[PDB]
Amino acid sequence: ASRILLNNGAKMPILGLGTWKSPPGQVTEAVKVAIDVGYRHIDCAHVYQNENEVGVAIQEKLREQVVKREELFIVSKLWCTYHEKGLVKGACQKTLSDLKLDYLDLYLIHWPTGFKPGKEFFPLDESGNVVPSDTNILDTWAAMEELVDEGLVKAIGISNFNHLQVEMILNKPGLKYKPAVNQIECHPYLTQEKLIQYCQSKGIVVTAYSPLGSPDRPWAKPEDPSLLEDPRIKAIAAKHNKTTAQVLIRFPMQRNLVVIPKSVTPERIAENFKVFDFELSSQDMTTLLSYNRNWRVCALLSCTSHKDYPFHEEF
Ligand SMILES: NC(=O)c1ccc[n+]([C@@H]2O[C@H](COP(=O)([O-])OP(=O)(O)OC[C@H]3O[C@@H](n4cnc5c(N)ncnc54)[C@H](OP(=O)(O)O)[C@@H]3O)[C@@H](O)[C@H]2O)c1
Ligand SMILES: O=C(O)Cc1nn(Cc2nc3cc(C(F)(F)F)ccc3s2)c(=O)c2ccccc12
Repeated sequence: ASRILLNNGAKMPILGLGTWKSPPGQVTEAVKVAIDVGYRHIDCAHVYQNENEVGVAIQEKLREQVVKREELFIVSKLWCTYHEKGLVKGACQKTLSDLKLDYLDLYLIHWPTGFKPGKEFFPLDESGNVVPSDTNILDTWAAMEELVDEGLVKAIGISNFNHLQVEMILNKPGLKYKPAVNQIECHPYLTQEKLIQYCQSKGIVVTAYSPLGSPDRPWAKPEDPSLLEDPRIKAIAAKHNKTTAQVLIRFPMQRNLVVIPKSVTPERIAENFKVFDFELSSQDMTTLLSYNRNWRVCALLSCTSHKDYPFHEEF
């Protein structure tokens, strides 16, 4: 099955195209190719600095009548410098304008941490610590609920929230809409059993990011583990006559997760979509689960003293 039912009553394609690090001169053609070969979900963010160009592709394929808007599922995220209640509508409308859309299917709080508002995405003090904003997750959430009530977004969610932060929203005084999705890092080196079961127990759909371990992350180091080159995963791929990436994409799919691998390579964009015609065994699943090492691609040191930093917590 190609889509999962969200708690807002809408259906979300379980495979999406990621766009973090997709160069602006290549992401328009990447998104056009993806839509041509089947993708119907694009994961976006203002902080990726490429929403305009993603938007050009979406709008051309709509104008070409390759797809109807209702068949697309477009996701973006509120960046950390816009957590203030007074900045949230603007930030969403900048994304909508850039994407050439009149609504988003899902809008996420990108990170639980608010940063000082300004031009800078990562405002730092002279010692390199991120500068927080005094905003809290619950007031930001109410601001997200208003976007639903204005028709600018069909669903709201969170990203990089730990289980205590998820629980804080769920127990928020006067909560009007539950989060639909929690988008978190997840792959065989960061399997997240604990956080995923909590979220699913609550009817919150989990989207797995960096499912290939983000080989193009700009801070990669030689000693870091490498999913795509792990002989153990390679062997599972060979047994199935599939690529390693294809195993790494199908793995979250069978955990009832949405997965959003990124590429700007047309061959890989296509390859990455060809994951609905095979199955990993239970044993494969448990074997891949066993590779966990609590290894994170995304956990920037300069943010670790923020009050709301999500990754000190066990969950
Ligand atoms: N919510 C958040 O905080 C958050 C954080 C991180 C990521 N995300 C989202 O999740 C998406 C996916 O994560 P990611 O970008 O970190 O990394 P990823 O999808 O794990 O890996 C992307 C890398 O894999 C390469 N690649 C793609 N398909 C391949 C294939 N079939 N074979 C071999 N290599 C392949 C890509 O190369 P080419 O592009 O050169 O083909 C790129 O270098 C992001 O782009 C973003 O949309 C969200
Ligand atoms: O953001 C993306 O989608 C990809 C992403 N990840 N990271 C690593 C990060 N680690 C964080 C940790 C916190 C924290 F909440 F933990 F404080 C807050 C914010 C961040 S950004 C980046 O530094 C980044 C920079 C530009 C564009 C995208 C990203």
